[PDB]
Amino acid sequence: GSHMATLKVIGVGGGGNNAVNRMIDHGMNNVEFIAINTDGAALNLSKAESKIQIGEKLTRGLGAGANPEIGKKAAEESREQIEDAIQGADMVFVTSGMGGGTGTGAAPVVAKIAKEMGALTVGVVTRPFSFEGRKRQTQAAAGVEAMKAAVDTLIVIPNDRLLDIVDKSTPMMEAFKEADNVLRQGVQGISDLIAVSGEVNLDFADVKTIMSNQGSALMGIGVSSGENRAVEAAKKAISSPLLETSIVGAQGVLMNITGGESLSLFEAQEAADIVQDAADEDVNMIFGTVINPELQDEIVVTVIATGF
Ligand SMILES: Nc1nc2c(ncn2[C@@H]2O[C@H](COP(=O)(O)OP(=O)(O)O)[C@@H](O)[C@H]2O)c(=O)[nH]1
Ligand SMILES: [K+]
Repeated sequence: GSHMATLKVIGVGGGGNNAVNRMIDHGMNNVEFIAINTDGAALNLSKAESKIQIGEKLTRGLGAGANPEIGKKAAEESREQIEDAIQGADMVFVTSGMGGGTGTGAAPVVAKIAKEMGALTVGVVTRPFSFEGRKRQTQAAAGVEAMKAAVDTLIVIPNDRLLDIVDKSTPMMEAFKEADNVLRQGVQGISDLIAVSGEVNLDFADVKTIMSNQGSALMGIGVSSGENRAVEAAKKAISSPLLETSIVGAQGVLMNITGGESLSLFEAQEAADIVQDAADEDVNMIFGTVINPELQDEIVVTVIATGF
């Protein structure tokens, strides 16, 4: 009868595994985590239930030393181990920091395997800070292009955008958590969509329609209360300052609105218009509604945007 979607989040390389570690700390049920690295010492500290050391013959348990070809060969030589860990997933999020050796080279191989295994495959990757220099940025760009060829949808977070949301004292780790929220809240928004039946119900097949073989994507969530809550939640959903791909130009959108018994038709249209006017395109919308009576004055808008 009913379908149960298996979501897996895969961290590849140092930055991706720290995202996984921090997401596990935050708490994420129903999602399964996989940690993939050449660096055996970092893998030893991973909180992920499923750990895969790749490239031990190539690196002797060290990182890739910024050589993406070593990350790529390490992933290819552990293909069977990667397939075994993914097998059964309906959706896979591959998160990695681009510009080093393991993420840049291995993350596109992991994404390709996930897609070959039948999983809807989303990449969420960072680009390096400009202060890391041009060779790092150029390697990262080759990684991004390789990711884009391997995934169904790709979200790119330029680390330079973190400098737009900090003050001179913000701990680096606090900035990194802001970047993690892009992946965490996207995963959580899909999980929630999949676990609850809506009054206007969207399910994993709608996620597939909007994300499959699409390229660049935006995933966002917004929460507001009071008057203008619908407009404010929709603006929050689509307005992250950390994204390379904004909502502008979107041609397909999956939008789900969750609220209490007070959720009004009028405000549902307001939220939908905010998104479609922001896109500045004729948006093919997949619209859903959930009534959670536990919510009183709160409204949550979830947006997945593709078709750029
Ligand atoms: N936002 C963020 N970026 C990171 C993090 N760790 C590393 N990076 C970035 O990701 C790039 C690659 O670093 P790393 O993942 O350790 O390299 P690799 O393990 O050899 O692939 C760096 O050049 C940084 O720009 C992190 O925790 N958060
Ligand atoms: K549903």
